[PDB]
Amino acid sequence: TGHKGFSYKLKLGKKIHQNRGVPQWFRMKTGNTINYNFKRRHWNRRKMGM
Amino acid sequence: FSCTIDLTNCTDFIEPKKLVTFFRQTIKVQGRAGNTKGIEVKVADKKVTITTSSAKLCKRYMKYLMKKYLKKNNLREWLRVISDKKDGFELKF
Amino acid sequence: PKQVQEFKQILKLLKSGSIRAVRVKTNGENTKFKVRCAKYLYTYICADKAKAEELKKAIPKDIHVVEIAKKAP
Amino acid sequence: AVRVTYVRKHSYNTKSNGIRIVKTAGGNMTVQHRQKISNGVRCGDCGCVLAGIRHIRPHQYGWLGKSKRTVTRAYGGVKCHKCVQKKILRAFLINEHNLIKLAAA
RNA sequence: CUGUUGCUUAUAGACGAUGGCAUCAGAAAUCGGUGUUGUAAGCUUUAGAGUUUCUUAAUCAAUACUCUCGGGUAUUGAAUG
RNA sequence: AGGAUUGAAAGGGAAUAAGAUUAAUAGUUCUUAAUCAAGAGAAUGGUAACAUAUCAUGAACUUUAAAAUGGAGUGUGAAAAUCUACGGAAGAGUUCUCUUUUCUUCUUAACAAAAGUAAAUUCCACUGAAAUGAAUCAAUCAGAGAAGUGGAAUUUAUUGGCUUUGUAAGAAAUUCAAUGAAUUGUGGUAUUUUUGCAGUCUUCAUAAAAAUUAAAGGGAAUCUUUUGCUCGUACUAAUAACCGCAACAGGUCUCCAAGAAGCAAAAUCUUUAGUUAAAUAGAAUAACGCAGGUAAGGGAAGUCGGCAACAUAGCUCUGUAAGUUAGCAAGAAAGAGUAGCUCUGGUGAUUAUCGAAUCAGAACUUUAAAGGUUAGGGG
Repeated sequence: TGHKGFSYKLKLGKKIHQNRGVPQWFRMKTGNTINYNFKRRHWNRRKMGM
Repeated sequence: FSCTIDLTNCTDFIEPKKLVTFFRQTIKVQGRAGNTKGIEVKVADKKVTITTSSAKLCKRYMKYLMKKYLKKNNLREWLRVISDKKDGFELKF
Repeated sequence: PKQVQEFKQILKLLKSGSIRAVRVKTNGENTKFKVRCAKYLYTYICADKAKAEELKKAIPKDIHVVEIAKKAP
Repeated sequence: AVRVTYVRKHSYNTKSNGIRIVKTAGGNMTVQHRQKISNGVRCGDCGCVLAGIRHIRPHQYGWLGKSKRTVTRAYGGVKCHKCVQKKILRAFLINEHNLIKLAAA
C-alpha cells in the first residue's frame, strides 16, 4: 500500500536489496561454483508473502 | 469607426485602387452588394481607409472581406492579414 | 493582506519603525503603495499623482523601495 | 467542462470529506475542502436556538471575540430571554407566597 | 519431349488435378451494343399556401415545369471492336 | 478526583492557498501571500429583542450547549457547468457557389475588508382581529395574541450570502515582434449538478460515544519574537502492475463527468483526454459449421411441447367486459390520428419593450409520415 509501517518498509527495502546477482569479481575466484543467485524473485513471477 | 489597410510592403501585389472598387461594391450594409453610399473609403493615399461612422460596420468584418478578397485572386497562400494593434490590418508573408 | 482606507493611516504607518519593505505599483489608473510589514502587506490605492509623490517624500531612507511597472521585476 | 480529482488521500464522500470546486486562473478548477454544518446553542429549558450566538464549531469559539459568544444578560448564552423571564417571576412570586403562607399566616 | 512458371488463366477447382493461350501472347482503358434505377448539378415556370419588407420590390418557401428517355451504373463469372 | 489496555489511514479532530518547477516528488520543493498551538516580552449603549479591532478581573463547586445523529418527497436561495442576449478585441477554418459567416480565448486561490444589496426562519416594540382575517405548490397560524408599521438576530461551501475590494496582475490565458508589447463589459421570468434552507409525510424502526470547547450560576483572591519532534509519501489501481498457476472475455470499494436527441445518466453519433495494439498474417472464396438475415403459395399440417424465430411496441383522442376483498381487473379488449413547409391563437413580467417552451388550430405539398435506434403479442 501507499501507507505502511516503519518496520514493514525496512523489511520491504531489504527484499529489494537481496534481489541482486553475483558480482563478476566473485565469479572469478578459484574453485567457485556460485554463478547465479537461486534466491531471486520478480514482482510478477513470485509473491514474497509479506 | 476608422479602419486602415497597411500595404506598405505589398503595394505592388495589391495596388490600392483595385481594393476601393472591390470594397465599395462588396460590403453589405443592409443585405445588398454595392449599395455602400454611406461608406467613404476614399483614397487614403499610401493605405486604404474606411473611416465610416454612419453605418454598422465592424473590424472583424474588414478582416472577413479581405480574406475573401485574398481568395478571389488566389494569393492568400503567400500573404497573411495581421492586425497592427492600431485599428488597422497589415499584410505579411 | 490588508487595505488601508485613508492617508493618515499610512502616514502613521510609515513613520513607525516596523516597516520592512515598500513596493510601488503603477497601473493604468491608480498607484498602490504596498508597505510590507512583519505580519501583513498593507496597501494604499491613490488616484492622484501629487498625493503619490508626497508619500515618497515621507518614506524613510534606510528602507528599500521597489518600483514596479508594466514589466515584472 | 474541466474534471477534477481529490487532492488528499481520502477517496470516499464522507461528511468530513466535503469538497467545493472553484475556478482559478486560466480556466482551471481546483478543489477546496469545505467545513461541516454545526448547530447553535439551545435554551436549557425549552430547547430553542438562542439568538446572538453563531453556529460554528466548538473550537472556533476560542477564536471568537469574548463578547461574540454570550449575550449580556443573566443566564446569557444558556437560556432564552423567555426562559429567563419566567425564572425571575418564579423566584419572586413563590418567595412572596411563602411569606404570607408561613411566617404569621 | 514432359514438368515447373506466366495470363493475380477458364467451360475447372478444398489442395493437387482438369481445360485454354503463351509474342499474331496477354492485359488495359475508351467507344458502340446490351441491361438496372427513374429525370443529376446550374440557372428558369411569380409554378407555389403564406409571411415579410420597400410598399406591384424584393425576399424566404415544402413541393412543381423546361433544359432531361435525364444523370449514375454496367462483369465483377456479359457480348463487339 | 474516579475508574485499567487495545480497538477506525471511510466515524470525531487546532491550523495552507495560488503560480512555477523535475527525466520522476509535490496541499510536502521555490516565490509570494496566510493560518494555528505552546510560549517569552473590577465598563458602557439599546424600551426590548440585543450590540460594542482583547477590552471592560473572576477560584473551588454545579449545570447547559456544541462535537452529535434516520429516511422520503415538494418548494426555493446561491455557486459552477451547459445554453443564450447585447458589445467588442485577437487568431484560425470555408470561400467560385453563397456565408456582416463558423470556430477558439476573454481567468483568478487561501486568508481578510465592508461601497452597494438579497432569500428564508425566529424573536422585539406600538396597536388590538369577528363583517374573521393572514398566507403556501401543499399547508399552516392567531386574545398565553393575527395582519400592519418600525426593528433585532442567525443561516446561505472563509471573515458577512451575492456583486465589489486587498491578495492581484507583477500571475495565467490568447495574440504580435525580435527579451518586449496589446486587451481581459454587462445581462437571462432556460436546463443540470452541487450546496444550504423551509415547512410536510413516515416508523410496534426514533435513527452512536468520547477526546475537546464555550457559556452561565457562584463569589475565592487582590504589537514584536522563538519553537513546532517520529513515521507514510515513488508507481498500478486494472481487457497487462490486485486475487484466480498467466499479459486469464471471471472477480474487486470509491471521487470528478461536455454536445446532439429524447420523458429518460436509455440505444446511436461526436468534443476534451486516451488508444489504433491489445493469444500472428497472406492467398483462395469447396463441403460441414458458429454468428447475423431474407423468401413464392400454404400457415403449427413439424414437435413431447409454437422450442426457436416471427409478430405487437412511442405519444394523443375515443372507448373498455365478466369477475371482485369494491382497492382493482386496465396499458383490458377495440378504433382513429401522427410527415414537411407557410402561418394563426392561448398560457407572463415591467410601464410599448422583454422572455418560457408548451398546447390547440388552418391552408399547401409529398414517397400519406412513432418505428434509423429505443419500443407491451392478445384473449
